[PDB]
Amino acid sequence: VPLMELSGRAPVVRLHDIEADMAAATDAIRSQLTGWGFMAAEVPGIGERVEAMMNEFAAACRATGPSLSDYAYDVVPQLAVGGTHGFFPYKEFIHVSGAMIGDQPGAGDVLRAFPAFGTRAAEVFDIAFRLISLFGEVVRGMMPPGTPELDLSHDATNLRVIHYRHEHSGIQMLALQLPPSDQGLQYVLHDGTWVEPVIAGTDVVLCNIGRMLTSASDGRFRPSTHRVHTKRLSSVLFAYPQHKARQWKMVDGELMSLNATWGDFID
Ligand SMILES: [Fe+3]
Repeated sequence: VPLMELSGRAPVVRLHDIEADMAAATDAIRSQLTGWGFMAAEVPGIGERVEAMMNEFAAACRATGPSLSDYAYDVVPQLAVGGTHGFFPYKEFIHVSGAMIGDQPGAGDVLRAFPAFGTRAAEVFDIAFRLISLFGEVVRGMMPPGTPELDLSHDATNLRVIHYRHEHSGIQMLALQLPPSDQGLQYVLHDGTWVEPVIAGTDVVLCNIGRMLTSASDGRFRPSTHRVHTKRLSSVLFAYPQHKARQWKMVDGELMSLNATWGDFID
């Protein structure tokens, strides 16, 4: 599979000028979505933070005082409506939701138990959530006039960090793939050929179209289908709108509100 270099070629988006740099990057990002099926930006300094956060997650995965299994999803308080946050034991991974970060009470306890990792995770979540909301504004700008705002929800969005680990697409609106520890993540292009973005140990983030946005755009943007081929840590932000909010669809340039909610779409 051909390597795809992105360092030094993707638009640069600085941590303290995110809104303005994403405005400047807008045309480059539109052209990536048109030309590739997924988007990319280089965020100087993001790699340092992600690598530290992942290394602290790896260390937490082996800790046996207030261990991570103590915060497995089935013993963590969950929202009445919404996805499932907490730790998923064994290949082993954690879902750090926006709700968890605001302690919505006791859901925040895994971050109190592992505050070094938890502080990095909250920091990465906030950066990733600002970036991905602006990616969503870019995609919205490519859709017909009258397209509603994506309304990605802070509390419904989650940062997944995977320890240890086929072609697939996410069910969410958008995802932001943060630089993983190792190479192997691969994306299919519009022509059906596979490429391997060079992202391990870089400052490059990728933005994935999810199947909610495929539905909302009525097939205009296919999901950013990808797979993972190895020879290990990875993190990704999965962004969702409010579960109770009403689905919509731009069909033939015309906005349509459906009876089903975004929560129904997931089921
Ligand atoms: Fe994935």
